[PDB]
Amino acid sequence: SNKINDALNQHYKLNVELGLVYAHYAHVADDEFDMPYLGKFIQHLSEDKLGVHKEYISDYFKRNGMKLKTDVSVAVKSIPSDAKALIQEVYARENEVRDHVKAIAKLALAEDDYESFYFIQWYVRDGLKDLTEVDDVVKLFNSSNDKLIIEETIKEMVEKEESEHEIWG
Amino acid sequence: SNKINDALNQHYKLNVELGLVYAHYAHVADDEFDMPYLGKFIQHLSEDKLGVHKEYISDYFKRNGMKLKTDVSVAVKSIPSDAKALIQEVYARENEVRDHVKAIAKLALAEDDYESFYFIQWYVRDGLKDLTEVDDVVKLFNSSNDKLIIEETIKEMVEKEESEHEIWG
Amino acid sequence: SNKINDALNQHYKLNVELGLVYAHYAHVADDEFDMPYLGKFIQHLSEDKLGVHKEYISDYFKRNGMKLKTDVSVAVKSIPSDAKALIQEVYARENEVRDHVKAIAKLALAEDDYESFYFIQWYVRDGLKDLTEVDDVVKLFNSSNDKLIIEETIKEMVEKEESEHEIWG
Amino acid sequence: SNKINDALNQHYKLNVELGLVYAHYAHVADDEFDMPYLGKFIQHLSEDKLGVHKEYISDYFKRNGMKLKTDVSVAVKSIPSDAKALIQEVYARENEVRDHVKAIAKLALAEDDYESFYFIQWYVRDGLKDLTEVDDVVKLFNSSNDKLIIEETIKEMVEKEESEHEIWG
Amino acid sequence: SNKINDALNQHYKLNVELGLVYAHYAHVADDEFDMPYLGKFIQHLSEDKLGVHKEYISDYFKRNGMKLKTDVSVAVKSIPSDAKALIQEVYARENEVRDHVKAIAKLALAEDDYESFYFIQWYVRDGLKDLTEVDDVVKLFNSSNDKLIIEETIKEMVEKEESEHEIWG
Amino acid sequence: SNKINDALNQHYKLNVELGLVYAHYAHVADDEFDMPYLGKFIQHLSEDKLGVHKEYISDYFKRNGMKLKTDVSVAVKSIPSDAKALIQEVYARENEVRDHVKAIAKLALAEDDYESFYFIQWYVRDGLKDLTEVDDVVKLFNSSNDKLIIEETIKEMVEKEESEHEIWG
Ligand SMILES: [Cl-]
Ligand SMILES: [Cl-]
Ligand SMILES: [Cl-]
Ligand SMILES: [Cl-]
Ligand SMILES: [Cl-]
Ligand SMILES: [Cl-]
Ligand SMILES: [Cl-]
Ligand SMILES: [Cl-]
Ligand SMILES: [Cl-]
Ligand SMILES: [Cl-]
Ligand SMILES: [Cl-]
Ligand SMILES: [Cl-]
Ligand SMILES: [Cl-]
Ligand SMILES: [Cl-]
Ligand SMILES: [Cl-]
Ligand SMILES: [Cl-]
Ligand SMILES: [Cl-]
Ligand SMILES: [Cl-]
Ligand SMILES: [Cl-]
Ligand SMILES: [Cl-]
Ligand SMILES: [Cl-]
Ligand SMILES: [Cl-]
Ligand SMILES: [Cl-]
Ligand SMILES: [Cl-]
Ligand SMILES: [Cl-]
Ligand SMILES: [Cl-]
Ligand SMILES: [Cl-]
Ligand SMILES: [Cl-]
Ligand SMILES: [Cl-]
Ligand SMILES: [Cl-]
Ligand SMILES: [Fe+3]
Ligand SMILES: [Fe+3]
Ligand SMILES: [Fe+3]
Ligand SMILES: [Fe+3]
Ligand SMILES: [Fe+3]
Ligand SMILES: [Fe+3]
Ligand SMILES: [Fe+3]
Ligand SMILES: [Fe+3]
Ligand SMILES: [Fe+3]
Ligand SMILES: [Fe+3]
Ligand SMILES: [Fe+3]
Ligand SMILES: [Fe+3]
Ligand SMILES: [Fe+3]
Ligand SMILES: [Fe+3]
Ligand SMILES: [Fe+3]
Ligand SMILES: [Fe+3]
Ligand SMILES: [Fe+3]
Ligand SMILES: [Fe+3]
Ligand SMILES: [Fe+3]
Ligand SMILES: [Fe+3]
Ligand SMILES: [Fe+3]
Ligand SMILES: [Fe+3]
Ligand SMILES: [Fe+3]
Ligand SMILES: [Fe+3]
Ligand SMILES: [Fe+3]
Ligand SMILES: [Fe+3]
Ligand SMILES: [Fe+3]
Ligand SMILES: [Fe+3]
Ligand SMILES: [Fe+3]
Ligand SMILES: [Fe+3]
Ligand SMILES: [Fe+3]
Ligand SMILES: [Fe+3]
Ligand SMILES: [Fe+3]
Ligand SMILES: [Fe+3]
Ligand SMILES: [Fe+3]
Ligand SMILES: [Fe+3]
Ligand SMILES: [Mg+2]
Ligand SMILES: [Mg+2]
Ligand SMILES: [Mg+2]
Ligand SMILES: [Mg+2]
Ligand SMILES: [Mg+2]
Ligand SMILES: [Mg+2]
Repeated sequence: SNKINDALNQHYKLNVELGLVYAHYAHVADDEFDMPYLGKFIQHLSEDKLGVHKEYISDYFKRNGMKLKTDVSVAVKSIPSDAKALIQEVYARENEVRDHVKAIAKLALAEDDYESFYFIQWYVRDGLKDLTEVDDVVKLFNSSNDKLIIEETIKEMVEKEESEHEIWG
Repeated sequence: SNKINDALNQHYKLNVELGLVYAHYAHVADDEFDMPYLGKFIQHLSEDKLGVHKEYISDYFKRNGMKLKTDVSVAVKSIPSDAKALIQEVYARENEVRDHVKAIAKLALAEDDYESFYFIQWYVRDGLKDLTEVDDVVKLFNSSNDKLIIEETIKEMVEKEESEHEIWG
Repeated sequence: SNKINDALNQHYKLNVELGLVYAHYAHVADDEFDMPYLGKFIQHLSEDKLGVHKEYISDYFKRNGMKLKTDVSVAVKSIPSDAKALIQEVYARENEVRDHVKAIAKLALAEDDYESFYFIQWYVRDGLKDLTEVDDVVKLFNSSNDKLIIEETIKEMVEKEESEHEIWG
Repeated sequence: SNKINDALNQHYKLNVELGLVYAHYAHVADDEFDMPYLGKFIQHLSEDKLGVHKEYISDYFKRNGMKLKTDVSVAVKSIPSDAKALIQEVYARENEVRDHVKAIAKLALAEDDYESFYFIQWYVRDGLKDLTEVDDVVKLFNSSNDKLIIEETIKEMVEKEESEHEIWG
Repeated sequence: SNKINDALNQHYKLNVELGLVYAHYAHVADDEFDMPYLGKFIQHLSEDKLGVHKEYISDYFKRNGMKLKTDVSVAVKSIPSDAKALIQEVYARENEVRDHVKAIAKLALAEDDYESFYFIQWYVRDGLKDLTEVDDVVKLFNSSNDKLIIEETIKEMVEKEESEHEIWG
Repeated sequence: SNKINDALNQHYKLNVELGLVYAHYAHVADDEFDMPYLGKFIQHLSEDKLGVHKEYISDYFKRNGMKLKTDVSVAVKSIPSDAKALIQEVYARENEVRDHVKAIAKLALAEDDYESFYFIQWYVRDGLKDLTEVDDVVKLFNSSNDKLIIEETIKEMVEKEESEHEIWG
């Protein structure tokens, strides 16, 4: 499917640009908001988008004959005003990821592309996983007014040896 | 120095875009040229550019008050015709990296920015290191006409537990 | 160079007197401000100034024929009003350290004293390292109003098995 | 007792200035007299004066409400002519330490300050310990005319895993 | 830079010829002056000059396109009269090494050859290291008139598991 | 024997100059012929000539009263045209080594210098050993036209834990 090749190239592009924006947001979290642990959490998110998220698509393309396209433009011209808004912006991006992944799964079924529907199940699962982790961080800013209390809870999230849920892990 | 902040933001941008181009080149090396080990070598190069190469600058900026800028545009519209030309293109990019790094070191001395001159020594050293590794791969294509013989030599380069030279490591 | 011998004797004197002031500030942090961990952080800073910071210069002088001078006068006649101001005063001293080190590196190049320029690279690097650690402590007082929350974060900074950055470590 | 607070602040000052003079003497022992082991012995003495000797007083002050004062002036304007005289000068300083400590113990009893008399017992003991170690080094210069023979004996003193006397250790 | 290529080929030649002279001096130290440990110390110096000192330049040349030249002439026609003069001659050669290295660092900056300035920092550091070790041996001959006492001290220097100084190591 | 002293000083000179030429040839093998493993094989040969080959003679001279002479002149003005010719030139030098060693053994018997005949047996044995290793490398260039196939076989020769023949080892 050229439709599937296109939607998956779009998703590759979305994960690259997300990764670069999060790298910037990670820098701002520490450097401007004095929240280094919030920065590491977002930095880890950035390396996931620029890592397996994009690399699994290129690996898939090499298996099935689809064409990879690298066409990337992103610029960070405005920054959220504080840390809560920063992680709220992260949340909004991840929510849009779940929607685009939903379109790809729907399209693979429309095309009877059962290899692509299999492949996208990983991204269906991770769409909810990543959103859960970010939402666990959003809740902190409404559970405490002390930025060092929040930082301590993020520290444990980031340093947790993360044992993986039977379904969503 | 705003000059130094600018040159270093330029270098951050160069390492991001290099990283993305190499990720594409890595895919093409395996998928089009049937050279998976050439792909892993270039993939490792890609993750270095998108990893410590960019992250050390953002770390530096957070230490010294310089501003980070994320403004990235790159698109891979043409691909080299064969594997030799691919790694020759990689070589040319790395050679231009050494020139830009040279300008930054010269500028830091002009500015009496001895912290920036210290910081850039890492990139002066890695400029020659990375170029050496790529040149060791370029030489292979003129030492053999058998693409599987070359692949075997790249395999050992990539899988080498790389012990680091006292000066250039 | 007598210029270099003089600037380095000045720096030796600055590190001695800094060390003694920080020893006093460490005492005041616990004894007056009830922040024992802030005290240990500043005490560790004090022992670095009176330790390798001064001892590396005397070691250098013994290698190259320069004369060591011990001429030290310092008295702590006024104390900052609270803990935030205390660590802000520490910060200001460290910022002045970076400036004096910059003058020495500039002077060594002016003199073509490449041994002294090599020697001072350590102090160029540590100038930014020490300032980073102190600034990580300054930020705490504006991230929380609870002095025991701050103390807990300083406790982890001090007790961290500090793995050292590839460039600034 | 303000008398005790004063005498102990005086002793703090004496240990700081002693420490700095010994650091200079350690440098001169190696650099001028070619006796690096004599230097390490004196350097170790210097770090004891600037270490537990001063830090125990500041720790005591924080426990009992006494005020710490940092008022330090010392300059090394003349150097002994040879190594024997150097360690003889060290000896004379340590002998004066024992006298000042004796005055403090006598004063604490006069004041019925039994906490201060307890505290000073450490310094009564170390006064004789330190003097013994220095005197063991003074004797060497009258037991041999060969500076390398002396250096070898000091080397073992410094490198001895020093097991501590039941009373004076 | 052809200037840099030339100065570095000159330095390669200097290290080769130094190495061969020290090999002769090592032989004379044992065979004529009955100082086998002085011989091993000088022999170790010889193998450093003919080892990493020359090999790092050839390694550098292979990285950057500079030409290696092997043009070597040296003959040992006169021998110092005794051991003190022998190690004094060694000292004089090492002092001239520091001067030639200084010229190369100055030249690399003049040329904006920041790779060559990086490369030469190793030789700036080792220039002072090697001179320190030799000077520690020169001092022995003026600290004792007994050639076996001196030999014992050199023995420990040579057999020392040499832990390396943070700056000069 | 002055004859033996002379022939052995000649051999010392031959091993020094051979060592320096091989160091150059090792550089050229990698840098010009893209054969780094050929370079390491020749580099190892170079360090043997400048190592035990010369050092055993100086050790012998110190035992028996013979005079050591260091008189060395060598310059590499022409380089072989390709790798095969390079290792063929190495072979020719080693073959001449066997002839000079033969003259020394013959001379020691003529002189009834049975200590020198004993000493030279090592060099009689190593003369054939070294020639065998080099000849095993010469044969490769006539067994394959692929320079990377040859390099792989040299790699194993160099990395072989070389267990030593009962006679020639
Ligand atoms: Cl834009
Ligand atoms: Cl934006
Ligand atoms: Cl904030
Ligand atoms: Cl659809
Ligand atoms: Cl899955
Ligand atoms: Cl475009
Ligand atoms: Cl393109
Ligand atoms: Cl191809
Ligand atoms: Cl410039
Ligand atoms: Cl580095
Ligand atoms: Cl005053
Ligand atoms: Cl003050
Ligand atoms: Cl406070
Ligand atoms: Cl200046
Ligand atoms: Cl450093
Ligand atoms: Cl004065
Ligand atoms: Cl004085
Ligand atoms: Cl003396
Ligand atoms: Cl009294
Ligand atoms: Cl006690
Ligand atoms: Cl001559
Ligand atoms: Cl001569
Ligand atoms: Cl002698
Ligand atoms: Cl110049
Ligand atoms: Cl170094
Ligand atoms: Cl010639
Ligand atoms: Cl020739
Ligand atoms: Cl060839
Ligand atoms: Cl004969
Ligand atoms: Cl044998
Ligand atoms: Fe397609
Ligand atoms: Fe970051
Ligand atoms: Fe994760
Ligand atoms: Fe394809
Ligand atoms: Fe808000
Ligand atoms: Fe994920
Ligand atoms: Fe700026
Ligand atoms: Fe890939
Ligand atoms: Fe790498
Ligand atoms: Fe900033
Ligand atoms: Fe081609
Ligand atoms: Fe790199
Ligand atoms: Fe001076
Ligand atoms: Fe304290
Ligand atoms: Fe520290
Ligand atoms: Fe001096
Ligand atoms: Fe305040
Ligand atoms: Fe420090
Ligand atoms: Fe009081
Ligand atoms: Fe010292
Ligand atoms: Fe002690
Ligand atoms: Fe108090
Ligand atoms: Fe005297
Ligand atoms: Fe003591
Ligand atoms: Fe050249
Ligand atoms: Fe020898
Ligand atoms: Fe050494
Ligand atoms: Fe070349
Ligand atoms: Fe003499
Ligand atoms: Fe060295
Ligand atoms: Fe003879
Ligand atoms: Fe080499
Ligand atoms: Fe061998
Ligand atoms: Fe002799
Ligand atoms: Fe040929
Ligand atoms: Fe051999
Ligand atoms: Mg259907
Ligand atoms: Mg200038
Ligand atoms: Mg100048
Ligand atoms: Mg009474
Ligand atoms: Mg200039
Ligand atoms: Mg006969």
